[PDB]
Amino acid sequence: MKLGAFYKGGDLVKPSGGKKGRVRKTKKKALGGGPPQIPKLGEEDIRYVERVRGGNHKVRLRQARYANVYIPKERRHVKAKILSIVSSPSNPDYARRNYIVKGAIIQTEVGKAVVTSRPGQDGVINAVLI
Amino acid sequence: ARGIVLEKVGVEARKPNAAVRKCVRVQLVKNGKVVTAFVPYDGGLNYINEHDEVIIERIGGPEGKSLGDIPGVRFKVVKVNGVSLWAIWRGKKQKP
Amino acid sequence: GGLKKPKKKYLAGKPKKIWNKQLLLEELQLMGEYGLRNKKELWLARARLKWIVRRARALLSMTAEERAPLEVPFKEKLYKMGFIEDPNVPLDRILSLDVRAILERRLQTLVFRMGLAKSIHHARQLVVHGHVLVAGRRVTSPGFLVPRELEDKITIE
Amino acid sequence: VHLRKSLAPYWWPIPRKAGGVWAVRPSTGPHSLEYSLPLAVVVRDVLRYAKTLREARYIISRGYIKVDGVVRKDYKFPIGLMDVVEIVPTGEIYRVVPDEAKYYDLKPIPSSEAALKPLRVEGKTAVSGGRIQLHFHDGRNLILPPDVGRQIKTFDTVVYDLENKAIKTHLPLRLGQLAVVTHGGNIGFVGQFFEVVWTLKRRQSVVALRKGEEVRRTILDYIMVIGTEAPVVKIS
RNA sequence: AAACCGGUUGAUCCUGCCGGACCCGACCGCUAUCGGGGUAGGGCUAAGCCAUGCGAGUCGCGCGCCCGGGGGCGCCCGGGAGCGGCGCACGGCUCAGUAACACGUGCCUAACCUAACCUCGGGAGGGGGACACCCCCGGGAAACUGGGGUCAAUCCCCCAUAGGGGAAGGGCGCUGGAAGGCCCCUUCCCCGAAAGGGCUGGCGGCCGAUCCGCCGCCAGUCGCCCGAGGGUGGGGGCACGGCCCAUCAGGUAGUUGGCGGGUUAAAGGCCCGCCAAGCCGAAGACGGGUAGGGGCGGUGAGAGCCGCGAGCCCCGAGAUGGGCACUGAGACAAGGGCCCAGGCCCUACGGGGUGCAGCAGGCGCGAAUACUCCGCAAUGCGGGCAACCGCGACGGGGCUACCCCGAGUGCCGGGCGAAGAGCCCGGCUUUUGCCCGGUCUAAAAAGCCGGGAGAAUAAGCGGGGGGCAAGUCUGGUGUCAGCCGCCGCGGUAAUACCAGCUCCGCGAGUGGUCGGGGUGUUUACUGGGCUUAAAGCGCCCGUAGCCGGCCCGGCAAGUCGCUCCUGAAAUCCCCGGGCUCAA
Ligand SMILES: [Mg+2]
Ligand SMILES: [Mg+2]
Ligand SMILES: [Mg+2]
Ligand SMILES: [Mg+2]
Ligand SMILES: [Mg+2]
Ligand SMILES: [Mg+2]
Ligand SMILES: [Mg+2]
Ligand SMILES: [Mg+2]
Ligand SMILES: [Mg+2]
Ligand SMILES: [Mg+2]
Ligand SMILES: [Mg+2]
Ligand SMILES: [Mg+2]
Ligand SMILES: [Mg+2]
Ligand SMILES: [Mg+2]
Ligand SMILES: [Mg+2]
Ligand SMILES: [Mg+2]
Ligand SMILES: [Mg+2]
Ligand SMILES: [Mg+2]
Ligand SMILES: [Mg+2]
Ligand SMILES: [Mg+2]
Ligand SMILES: [Mg+2]
Ligand SMILES: [Mg+2]
Ligand SMILES: [Mg+2]
Ligand SMILES: [Mg+2]
Ligand SMILES: [Mg+2]
Ligand SMILES: [Mg+2]
Ligand SMILES: [Mg+2]
Ligand SMILES: [Mg+2]
Ligand SMILES: [Mg+2]
Ligand SMILES: [Mg+2]
Ligand SMILES: [Mg+2]
Ligand SMILES: [Mg+2]
Repeated sequence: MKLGAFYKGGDLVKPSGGKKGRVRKTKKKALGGGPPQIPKLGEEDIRYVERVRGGNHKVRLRQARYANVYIPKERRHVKAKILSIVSSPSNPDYARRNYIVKGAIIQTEVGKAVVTSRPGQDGVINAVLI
Repeated sequence: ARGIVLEKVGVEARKPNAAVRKCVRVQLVKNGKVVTAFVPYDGGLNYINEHDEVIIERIGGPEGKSLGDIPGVRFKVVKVNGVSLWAIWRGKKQKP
Repeated sequence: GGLKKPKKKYLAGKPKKIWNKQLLLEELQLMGEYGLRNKKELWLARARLKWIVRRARALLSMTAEERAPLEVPFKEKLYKMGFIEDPNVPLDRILSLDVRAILERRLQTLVFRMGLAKSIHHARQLVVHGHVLVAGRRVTSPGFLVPRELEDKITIE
Repeated sequence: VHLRKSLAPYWWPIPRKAGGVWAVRPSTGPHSLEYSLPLAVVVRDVLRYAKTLREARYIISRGYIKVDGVVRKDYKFPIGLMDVVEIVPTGEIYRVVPDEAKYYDLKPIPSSEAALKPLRVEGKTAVSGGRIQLHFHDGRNLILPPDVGRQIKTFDTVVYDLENKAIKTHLPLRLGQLAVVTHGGNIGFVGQFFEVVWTLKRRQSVVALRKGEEVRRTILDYIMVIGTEAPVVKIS
């Protein structure tokens, strides 16, 4: 979304560590961001198409069950099932709360897989077998 | 600026000159400061009364300070109750 | 932040010390000779003269190559106005011009010098009241600077 | 959207002080805003057929004016370089050609020439099916097969048939061709492309045209080849 | 005109300050006839409070219904309440915040989005639904709003296909300075179009006056959807440039950077998890003060100084203070929403509305200020196929000593008067003022042409001792009253005060106080001074900085020459032309 609660605009701090005044009192809607929308490991896949800036659309995986796991050693794509998240190297809190992010390790039925997609931005979990 | 006249005062001219230049004490509306304002013109003081609204204006002189023989006066009266003291003195207008 | 507004054009002719007795005498002489309304008219004429003289000075200060495409048209325009009588004089002679040459080009002055009026003030009254025709049209401004080609086309009603 | 008269382009043939505070804003069409003139401005200030914006809009709305083979009923339609303007009830045909004095002028052209437009190629893209889309100087596009698209390079010129939607001829950018300056300062000059300094950015290369002994310089972006020693279409 | 004048002495040469004379801006006093040109007017004062009115609509060629007139073919014309599309994020105001990528100049986005419009290529098949107006009932003080019934769509939704996105592998090929991009091939996952709708004409068929339609085809035309590019607007980044203070020297701890992620349309400590100690500073950090930036403006011969850097144009920010969102291509939205604060208005006490920094207008403040007027005719914009409609934008007048321009307040001869003013006499003219017509004007007003009587309707402000032009003329007062920017007068014989007469300067203006420039070579680059006039630190070491020997070779950074892309317009200088010249 474009939310003032998740403003991505500039700081008020200079590189010298000092403060600077606010050139603009209000927060631009163009500079607003949104909350995290990474999927939670669940019992069925739930997808939600959201309207974004300029009328485009973004598919959000609000809950993820299946992963498109690719085996390069077989050159094959299999739609596997996620038993669990083994680790989230970006932040362990994601794996602890059972959230799937890019670079996360997931134990699917084919084995361990690295998530090669942005599940909060792409709406699907493309994974590569390890 | 504007002011309200409080008392009529007379300052003594500087040493070589002998005279009692007649001024008033004026309290400015915007600040409340009380300052001595010279009332020019022969008989000009008689057109001034206590509690009369006056227009206070710089006396001239070098660098905005006091004038020739008047010690420590920086202002003078230009208007009395909305009518110019010059016009009142010349008879072109009557003080309201 | 500045907004441009028009300025007085007679400032270049107006002197900075008015209280000189010699300057007052010469200005009074010129004013009475040509029947001018006030000192502003004389100072406007002097401003015109100052423009002409400073243009001459500037063209003199420019190099020969730069001066070449401007020297002849400048003298031609002065001759056509009537301020200079010989359009082929040297440029430095233009520096010695006089305000009386500009004052002669006034419509009131020309009406008096053509013998159409009993006096210069009567010529001014004629131009004001509209009895002076310039090539068929009434020119009612006594301060109009008549050119050489239009000088002979002045009539009375 | 509004166009303040101060922000109107400087080459436009309109007074800068005497008039209203507004100018007719071109309606985002097939040219650049600063290198095009609206159709109402062409009708009122360039041809003097209409005395007001109301009369110009009436004339345009009737469909009397044709631009590049298509009737234009919008009074804000942009008109730009090399466009063919055709008046229907009178039969007069102009080309918007570069001009030394007015920077862009409507010069009458023959009826046989009215169906051709010399368009400078501005770029190429690869599109679906493996085809090549040529993008021209006025935003027009042409999709062609890859083999014909391979040999046409940027900054070339093509004489294009408006009525057939085809490339009548291709004029490649070579030294010694006749070129016209379509932009800045040295505008309208026609001469022989005889000298180039190839900068690292190809668009900013220094080009020199010659007309006998008349040598002018511009950048490569600002010239358009209009053929060899004789221009293909009447530009002057 | 590249200017000096008065003042410190018994007198003299200096220094040096203060005053005079000029221009501009603000306010103010006395006075004021006309016309033209111009983007003048609560800015310099509270972003202080507001009664009242107006200030964004348009489309029947998207849609159904109702009403009235007309007519027979398949409807014609007009109106109404609406749904629906597009617009209202442009335009108008103001100057609190801001010393900042705000602004200006020069470049980027290969890190991005964009309705409307343009072009090229392709597509438009099947099906379904609801809500207004309306009818029957209301409720409520009002605001607003409930239930049932019922007709539609270019309204809303599903299905199919096209298309799209993510991950991975490969490639001749494209663009481009350079591919993390485009195209092609391969695999999986995921998302997922459209209005053939309106009109016109033609054809055919179904149907009925209880209808005036529905359907199939064709052509024209305005439209709809996908892909690519452009256009326009917007988001973001970069280098450099433009204030004061050291009686402000250390500041910073998400602070500086890296790595991995989230979010975004998109890069980024934008945000998050871990890791390191980094980053700024005397070439002035940090702190404080002041201020919207620019084009530009005033002044001076110029260098320069100043901001009147108010009005006009461009960018920025804001809409009582502070926050947060909906819709939408675009807002966190001045005449839309929600909350806290702080006010206020209506009420039937249960509720509702509201903040003029929109155009008029009122209160307040202050030294200081315009009509609650007229029109969409010009300039443009939104809507519409169009015709047209709307617009306190804009245009027009009003008021106001806003700036510039051109004129009048008579001319001629004679007399008295002084050669002056003035009066009288004889003649002339009618700008101007007054009345009428045409033209002009959206209409008016004014302007211009023409007609009528008529000298007839029209001059003030400051000053006269020197500076500094103008009285040792007259009366009054008598160091009192008063003058006086400076020097200085007045204490009985005043050229200086109060009056008369008279003269002087400028003149529809002329004066007072302020601020800027000149003055001023008293800020000194051009271009000052430091023995004694103000001014060499008590002396020395040395960091940054500034300044630096000779010759030869290379470079070409400064420098110089030419050229190109630029530095918006207006403004400024020159030239030509058009307003009666002028402005
Ligand atoms: Mg003194
Ligand atoms: Mg002495
Ligand atoms: Mg205000
Ligand atoms: Mg239509
Ligand atoms: Mg209706
Ligand atoms: Mg705006
Ligand atoms: Mg639709
Ligand atoms: Mg693609
Ligand atoms: Mg679908
Ligand atoms: Mg349908
Ligand atoms: Mg990222
Ligand atoms: Mg930060
Ligand atoms: Mg000087
Ligand atoms: Mg204004
Ligand atoms: Mg607020
Ligand atoms: Mg709001
Ligand atoms: Mg308010
Ligand atoms: Mg108002
Ligand atoms: Mg109109
Ligand atoms: Mg005048
Ligand atoms: Mg006599
Ligand atoms: Mg009239
Ligand atoms: Mg007098
Ligand atoms: Mg006297
Ligand atoms: Mg004298
Ligand atoms: Mg005196
Ligand atoms: Mg000195
Ligand atoms: Mg000493
Ligand atoms: Mg010593
Ligand atoms: Mg010491
Ligand atoms: Mg000592
Ligand atoms: Mg060099």
